[PDB]
Amino acid sequence: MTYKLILNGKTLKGETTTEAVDAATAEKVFKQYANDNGVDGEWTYDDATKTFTVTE
Repeated sequence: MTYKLILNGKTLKGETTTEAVDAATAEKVFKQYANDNGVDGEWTYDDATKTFTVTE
């Protein structure tokens, strides 16, 4: 299943997607990706659109 991430950091902004079997797996890879790119914010997840968001 395709999941999306909306990045609204101070420095990195945009959207990316990933394929994952479920939501906890997609949250795992999105968190590592955010952390590798120095983004550190509040997170939300909406299962009706399969979209994560991180805001700094």
